[PDB]
Amino acid sequence: DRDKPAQIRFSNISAAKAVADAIRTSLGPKGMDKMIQDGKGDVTITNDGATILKQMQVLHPAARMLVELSKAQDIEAGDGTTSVVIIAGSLLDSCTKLLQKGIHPTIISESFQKALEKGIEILTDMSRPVELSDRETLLNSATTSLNSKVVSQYSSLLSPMSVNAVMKVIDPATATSVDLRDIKIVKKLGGTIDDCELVEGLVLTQKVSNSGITRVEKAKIGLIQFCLSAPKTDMDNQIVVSDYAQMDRVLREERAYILNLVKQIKKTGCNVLLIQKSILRDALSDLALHFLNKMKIMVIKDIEREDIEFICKTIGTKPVAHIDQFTADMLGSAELAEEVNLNGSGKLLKITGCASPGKTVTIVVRGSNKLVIEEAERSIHDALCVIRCLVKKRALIAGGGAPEIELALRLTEYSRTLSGMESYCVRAFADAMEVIPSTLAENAGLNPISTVTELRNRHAQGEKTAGINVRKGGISNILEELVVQPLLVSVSALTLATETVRSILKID
Amino acid sequence: ADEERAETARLTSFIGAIAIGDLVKSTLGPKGMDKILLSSGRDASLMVTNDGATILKNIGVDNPAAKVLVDMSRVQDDEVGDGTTSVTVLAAELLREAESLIAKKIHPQTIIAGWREATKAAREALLSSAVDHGSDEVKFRQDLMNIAGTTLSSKLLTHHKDHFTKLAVEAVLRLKGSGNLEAIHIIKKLGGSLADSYLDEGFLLDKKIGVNQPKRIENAKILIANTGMDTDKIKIFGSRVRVDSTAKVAEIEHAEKEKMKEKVERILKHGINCFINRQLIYNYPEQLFGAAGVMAIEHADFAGVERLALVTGGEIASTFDHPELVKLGSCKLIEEVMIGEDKLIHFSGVALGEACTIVLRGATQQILDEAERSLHDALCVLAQTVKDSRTVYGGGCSEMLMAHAVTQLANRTPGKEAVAMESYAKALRMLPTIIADNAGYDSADLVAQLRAAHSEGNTTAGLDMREGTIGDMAILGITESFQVKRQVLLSAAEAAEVILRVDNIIKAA
Amino acid sequence: VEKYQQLQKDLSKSMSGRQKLEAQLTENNIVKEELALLDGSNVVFKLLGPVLVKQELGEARATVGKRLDYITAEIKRYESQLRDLERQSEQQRETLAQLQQE
Amino acid sequence: KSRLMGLEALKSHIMAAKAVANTMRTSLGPNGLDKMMVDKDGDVTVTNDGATILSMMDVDHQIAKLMVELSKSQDDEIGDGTTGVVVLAGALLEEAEQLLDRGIHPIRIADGYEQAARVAIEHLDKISDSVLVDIKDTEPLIQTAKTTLGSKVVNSCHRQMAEIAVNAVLTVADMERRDVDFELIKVEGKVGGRLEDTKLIKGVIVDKDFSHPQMPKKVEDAKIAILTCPFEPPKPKTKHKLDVTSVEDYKALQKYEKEKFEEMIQQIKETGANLAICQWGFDDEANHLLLQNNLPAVRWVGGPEIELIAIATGGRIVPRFSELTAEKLGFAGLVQEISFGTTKDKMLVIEQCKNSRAVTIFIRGGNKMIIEEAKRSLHDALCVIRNLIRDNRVVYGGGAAEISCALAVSQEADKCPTLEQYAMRAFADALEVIPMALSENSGMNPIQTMTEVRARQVKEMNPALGIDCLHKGTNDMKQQHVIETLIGKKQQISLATQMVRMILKIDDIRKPGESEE
Amino acid sequence: EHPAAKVLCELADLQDKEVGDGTTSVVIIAAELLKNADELVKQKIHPTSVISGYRLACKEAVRYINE
Repeated sequence: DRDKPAQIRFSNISAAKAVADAIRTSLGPKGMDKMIQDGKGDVTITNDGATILKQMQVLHPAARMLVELSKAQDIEAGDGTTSVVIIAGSLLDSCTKLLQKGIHPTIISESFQKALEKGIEILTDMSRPVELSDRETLLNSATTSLNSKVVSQYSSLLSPMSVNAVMKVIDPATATSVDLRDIKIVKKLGGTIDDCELVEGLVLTQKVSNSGITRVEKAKIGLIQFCLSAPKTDMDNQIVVSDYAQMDRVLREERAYILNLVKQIKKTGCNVLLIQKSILRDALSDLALHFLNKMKIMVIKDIEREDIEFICKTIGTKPVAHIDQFTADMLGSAELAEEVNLNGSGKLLKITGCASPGKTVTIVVRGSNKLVIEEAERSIHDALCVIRCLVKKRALIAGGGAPEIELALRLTEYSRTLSGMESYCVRAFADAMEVIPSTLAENAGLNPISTVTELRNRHAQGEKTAGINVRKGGISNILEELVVQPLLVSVSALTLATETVRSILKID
Repeated sequence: ADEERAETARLTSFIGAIAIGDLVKSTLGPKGMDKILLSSGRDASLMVTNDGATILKNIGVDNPAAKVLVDMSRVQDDEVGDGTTSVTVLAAELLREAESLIAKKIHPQTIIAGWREATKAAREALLSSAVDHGSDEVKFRQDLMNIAGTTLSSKLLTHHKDHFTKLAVEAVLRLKGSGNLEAIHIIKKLGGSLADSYLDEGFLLDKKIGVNQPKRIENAKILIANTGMDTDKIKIFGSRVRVDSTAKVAEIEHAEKEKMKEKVERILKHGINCFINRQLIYNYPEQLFGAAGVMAIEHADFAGVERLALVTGGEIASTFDHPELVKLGSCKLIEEVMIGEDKLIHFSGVALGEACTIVLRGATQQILDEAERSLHDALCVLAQTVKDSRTVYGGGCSEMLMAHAVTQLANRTPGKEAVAMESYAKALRMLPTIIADNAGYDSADLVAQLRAAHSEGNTTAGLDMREGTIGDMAILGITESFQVKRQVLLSAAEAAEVILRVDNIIKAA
Repeated sequence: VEKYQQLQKDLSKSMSGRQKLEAQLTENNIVKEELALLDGSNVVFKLLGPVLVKQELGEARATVGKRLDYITAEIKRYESQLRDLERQSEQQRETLAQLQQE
Repeated sequence: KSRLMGLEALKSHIMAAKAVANTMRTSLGPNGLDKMMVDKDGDVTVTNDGATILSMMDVDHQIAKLMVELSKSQDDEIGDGTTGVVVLAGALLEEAEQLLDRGIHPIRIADGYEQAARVAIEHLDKISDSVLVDIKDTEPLIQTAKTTLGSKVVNSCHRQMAEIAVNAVLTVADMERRDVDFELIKVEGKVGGRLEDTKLIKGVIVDKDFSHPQMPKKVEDAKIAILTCPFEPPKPKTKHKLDVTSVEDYKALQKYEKEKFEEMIQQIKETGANLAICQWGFDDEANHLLLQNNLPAVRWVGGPEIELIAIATGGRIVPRFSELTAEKLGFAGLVQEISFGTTKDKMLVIEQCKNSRAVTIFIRGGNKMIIEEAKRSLHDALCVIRNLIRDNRVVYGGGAAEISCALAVSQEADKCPTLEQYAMRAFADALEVIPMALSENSGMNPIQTMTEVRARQVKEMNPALGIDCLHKGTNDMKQQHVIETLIGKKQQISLATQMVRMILKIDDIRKPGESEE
Repeated sequence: EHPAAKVLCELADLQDKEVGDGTTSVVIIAAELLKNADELVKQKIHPTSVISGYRLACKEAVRYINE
C-alpha cells in the first residue's frame, strides 16, 4: 500500500530530515561551519548550506530536492538559502507526526499551502515597507541588510555601485523585481575594487582587430553567426586533397569566398563585429578576417554565444548569421566602442553609450588581485540580491528568526480558530516556526526553549518588541540593532519546503 | 522456455498488474498522490507524475499483463483521450476480484461470462447514465467546458489550462456537430507568456516572411503548391548533370534558371498574391514572386499547408503539375502578426467556418510541452462528444449506479455467472473508493453512502474528492463525458478476462 | 602487391610540397612584410599562375593574404590525404601478403 | 556413461508427460484458456493447439522433444486434434505409469493400447456419418467454418473465409483427385483492410507496379505475360546511372525507353497479354513512361513471385528477353489490377482459369495480429476438409466419442482379458478424460460432466449429443456442431498411442554419458 | 592525519612566518584550549557561548601583556 510509499516517504522523510539538521548547525553565521571531505578526500569548511547541499551530497531523492530547496532560494532572493533548508525539517518533523497521527498526506499537504497563505500575511503584518522608488532608502536599507550580513567592506563601497547599477536597472518606482538579468557583472584582472565600475554599455571580453580600428565611435555592432571559412570540401579548405595543381585554382576559390562574405560584411556594414568563438563557429577563415579588419572594422572575436544572448538583449545587437542581417538592424549602435587595457592588467571592450534595450548596466569588477576581484563579487551580488529581495518584495522585515517566533503562536491559534481536523495540521504547521530560531538560539548560544518561550511572549506582546539579535543572538529589539531582511528571503523560503513537502507528501 | 501454467501465471499476472495497477491509482484524480518516477539505469532522475503513462515507460516491466496493459493504458489514452490511468487500474480493480475467485478455485470461464455479461448491466446503466449534453448550445458550451478541464484536470496541468480550455472549446465550439481537428489549427510554440495563447479564427503560418516578401495580402489567394525551385519537382523543364567536355558547366545551370522563372510565371499565371510552397522557394523565384506581389512562403507548415488548403479553401498543385488546375486557398486577410515572441502570419477569414488556429504559449517549453498532449485528449473527447453530445455521472455516480444495476444483475442471474458479476460490480464501486483514498477520506462510508445513495439509486450525486463530501452529478462539473467513461469501462473489462485467458504462459527468456 | 604503395605515394607527394610551403609560410609571412614595405616603389606584380600581370598594391597585398591561403590550404588538406591514404595503405598490407604467403 | 533406470526415466517421461498434457486441459477449445508464449526475446504471444505452442515452448525432455515431432502430423493432415494427443498421451501414459507402478510391464499393456486403439478406432468407425458431399459438407463446413472462425481471430465466424476457405479447397479439392495441399490452396495474408476484407484468388495477387497513376493504369485480357525479363527496359532492382551527352540527349533517352516500351510491348504482347511481370525493378521514369506509352508492366518483383506466378500458371517464366514463349508467359483465366487494401495501390489479381494448380484465399486484416491469427485460424478448417475431400467422413466427438469409444474398450477389457484388460480399461479412461478435461477448462465439474454423458452413453451410444464444448446449456455434438473428420480422431487416436508406444521403443536406457547432454 | 592537525601545523607555520617562537606553543596552547572548553561544550555549554569568554579574555590577557 501507500504505506510502502509512506515508508518510502518516511524513508525520504528519514533521509531529508537529518540532512536539514546539518545546515541547522550552520544556520546563521553564529551557526557553525561544517568540515566536508570530498572525492579529493580533503576538508571543506563552509557555513553555507547551499554548497554543503551541493558540494558533498547524497543523490537520495529527498536529498536531491533539498539542493533546489536552497537553489530556488539561491535563485529566488539570491539570499536566505540557509533558512529555506532550516524551514524544511521543521515541518518534515511535523508532517511525519501527522503521518504518525495517520493524517492523510494530501490532507497534510492540503492543509499547508492553504495555511501558508495565512502565515505570510501575519508575516507581512510584522513587516515594514520601505521606499523602493527611493534609491537612498534602499541604499540605506539593503546596506543595513548588508550591515545585517557579513560582507560589508566592499559591499559598503559596492552598495552605491550595487544600488546605482540597480537604480540604473530601476526604471520603476516599484523597482519591479530588479532582475540581475539586465546586469552584466564583468571582472577585469587589473585595477582595484575602487576600479570596479558601473558601465552603461557592455564591457566586452578583450577585443580582436587585425587592421580593424582600435576604437570606433557610434559603433554599429555586428555579429557573425555565419561561417567566414570557405566551405570545407576536404579538411577546412574549399580545395579537395589530391594534387597541387587542381587545388590551387580552388585555392583561388577559398580565397575570394572568404573575402567576399567579409566584403559583404562591411558592404551592408558594421562599425564593430561580435564574433563568437570559431569553435562556437564551424570555422572562421582568418585570411577573411585578416582582410576583414583590413576593411578597417573594429571587431571582437571569440565571445560567448550565451553572453551574445546577453549582448543581444541588453545592448540590442541581435543574432546575425547573414550579411543581410547586417544593416543597422540587428546591429546595436554603440556610442563609444573601445577596450580599456588600463588599471593594471586585463583588456575589455567597453561600450560607452549605446542603442540598447532597457537600461543596459554592466559593472566592471577590478580588484587588487583575482581574489580581491573575487571578494567584491558577492559584495555587489549580496547587495544586488538583498536589493532584488526587497525591490521585488517591498515590505522589509527584521531578521534573527523572530518573525518565526512571532508567527508560530499566532498560526497555532489561527489553526485552532480554523479548527477542523486540519487544525492539528495547521497546529503542527504553525509548530515548525520556532525551530529555526531555536537552533539559531543555540547557534548564537542560548536555551531557545528558555529564550524563544519569552520572545514568543514578547511576540505575543508587541508582536515584535524584541527578537533574537544576531550579535546579542538573544532577546532585544532586532530593529534596534537593525538585523533586517526583505520579506523575499523569508517568503521565498516558505513555499519551497512546504510545496516540496506538499510534493513529497503526495509523492509515493 | 518456461511453461507457466495458471499457478505461476496468475500470481505473476497479479503481482505486476495489481501492484502496478496500484501505481496508476496511486496517482489518480486531483487528490491522486504522486509517485516518484524511478529513473532506472539512468541517474536516479526523480520525476513526479500523476500520470501512469509515464510510469509505463520509466521502469521497464517483465510482468506480462503489466507489459500488455501498458498498451491497455495507452489505448484509452491514445484514442479515448482522458482515462489513461482510469482504464489501467480498472483491470487491477478486476484481477483483485479475480484473485479471491481463482482463490475460490473459480474458473475464468466461470468468471468471464459473469463479468463480461455484467458489463452490459454496467453498460446499459452507463447507457442509461448516458445523458445528452451539447444538445443545447449552452449545454454544448457547458459540455465543452465540463469535459475540457476534466480531461486535463488530473493530467497534471490545471494552472493556465483555464485559458487554453476556453480557446480549445472555443475552437471545438465552431466544429458544430462535425468534429474537425484540421479545421482548428494547432500552434504549439514556446514564447509569449503562460497565457499569451491566442485562437486565430482562420489558418496561421507561423513563418516570418518580414516585408521582403508580402506579409499582408488582402483578398488573399493562397496557392497551395509543392514547387521545388532547386530540387525542381516534376513539370521540370531542365537538363541534368553531364560532362561532354570542359565547357559543359554552362549548359546545365541555364536549364534550371528558365524553369524557375517559367514556374514563377505559372505561379503568376493563377493571379495569386500568395504562393504557399511546401518546398523551397529559391532566390530567383522569390524575387519574381516579390516582383508580382506574390507572397512566397517556402516550406510552409507541413501539416499546415493541407490544413491551410482545407480551412482556407484551396487545393494542392500536386507536385506543381498544374499551371492552372490547382484550386487556390482564400482567406480574408493574410497578415504577419507577432504572437508570443515570433511573427506569425495569420490567415483570417479562411473558407472554413469551423476553422480556427490555436496558438499555445508557454513560459518555458516544460510548460508548453505537457499541456497540448493533455489538451489533445480533451478535444478528442470533445470531438467524441461533438459526435455524441453527452456526459455520464462520475465520481461514482454512474459507477455505484452501474455497479447497482450489475449488483442487481448479480442478484438476478446469479449462477456461477453472477458469482462473478458480484465481484464485477464491486470493482465498479472500488474506483469510487480509490478517489476518496486519493483524498484520504472515508471510502467505506461515502461509497456505502453513495451506495446508500445508489441502492435506492441516485443518478444526481456522487462523491466529491475535491469537496471531500458527496456531491451532485447534474454536471456539477465533475460529471464526465459518456465518451470516456464508456470506453474506460470497455478496454479493461476485456483485458482482465483476457488476463484470465492465459493460464498457459511459456516464457523462453 | 599493388595496393601497398599506391596510397603512400600521394602521401609522400602532397607531403613535401606542403613542407615546401612551410618555407613559403615564413615567406608568406615575410611577403606580408615585403609588400607592406613596398609603397609602389618597385612594380608589384602578383605572380599568380603563368600570366605575369601589371598589378596594383592592394592587388599585391590582398594576394599575399590570399597567398598564405596556399600554406593554409595545401598544408591542411594533405593531413587528410596523409591518413586518408595511409590507413587504406596500412589496411591493404597484411591482407594481400598473408594471402600470397598462405 | 550414466545409465539410469527406465523407471527413473519413466518418471522423467511421466514428469514431462504432465504439463504439456496439462497445457491443453484448461486450454481445450474456446472453453479452454489461451496459451501464452513469451520468448527468448521476451515476446508475449497468445498461442494455440499443440504445435504452435509446442514448437514455441522449448522442448527439454525426450518426451517434450518427441512431442512436437508426433504433434505436427495431426495439424498437417487434419488441422485439428493437435491439442488432444498431448492430453491423450499423458492421460493414458500417466496411468500406464500407475499400471507399471502396479508392477506392470510397459511391454504387455501397450500392445493392448495398440490393440484397443483399433477396437476404439473401430468403435470410432461406428460413430456419426460416413459421408459428406460437395453441398452437404458445406454446412458441416459451415459448422466447423463457424467454430474455426468462431474460435481464434474472431468468434464471429465471418462466413467470408468460412465459405472462402472451403472454396479454395473445393476448387483444388477435386483438382488433386479428391485431394488438396495448402500450397495448392493458399492463405494470402496482406493487410490494408480488416479481417472482414478477404479474398479467394485462383492464382497470385501482387500489388501492381506503378510509377504514376495518370500514366495509364491498364489491365486487360485474362492473361499475364510472365517474365524474368523486361517488358520495359530492365534493371536488377538496384542503383543504375542514367547519363546523356548533351542537353538534347535526355530526350533521345526516353525514345529508347519509349521504343523499347513498344519494342518489348509489341514483342511480349504477341506472345500473350500485355501484362508482363518484370522481376527487374526500374527507375520511376520508364515505368510510368511505359505506363504512359501503353500497357503497364510489373517491376520490383520477387524472383519467387515471377516463379510463383509461373508455377501457378503451370507454364514457365520467360528468363531471357531475347527469348519469349507463351508457356513461358502466363496461363491465367483472369489478370486484373484490383484495388488492394484501403491504404495502398491496386493489387494485380492473376486468377488463373487457363492453368492454375493453386487457388489461394487472400486475407486482409486490421492488424497483423488478427490477420495472422486468422491466417493461424484457417489452416485447421482448411485441413479438415482436406480429410473430407479424400475421405468425407466425420465423427461427432469431444464428449460423444471419447466416452463412447472408451465404453466399448472398457467392455473389451473384460472380454479380452489379462494384459489387455488393464490396458483396455486404462486405455478407455484416458479418452473419457478429454470431455471431462473440457469441463476442466470449462466452468463445470469435469467428473459429473463425464458422469453426465456417461449416463447418456448408458442411455444412448455414439450420440448426436455429447458435452458442451461451447458450454451451451444443451450438451450436444450435432447441435454443438462440434465434430471431426473420422480421419482426424482416428488419426488423433493413432498418435498418442503411437507415442506412448514410442516411449517403449526397444531397450537401451544407456547413454555415452550423453543422452540429454 | 587530520585537517585539524593540518590547519594547526599551518597555524604554527603562520606563527612561524611571523616568528618560529610560540609555534610549538600556540599549538600546545590550542590543545589546552580545545581540551578546556570541549568539556563545557560536552557539558551544558555552547561552542559559541564558550569562546566568547575566551577570545574576550584573549583581549584581557593581552591588555595585561600590553600593560
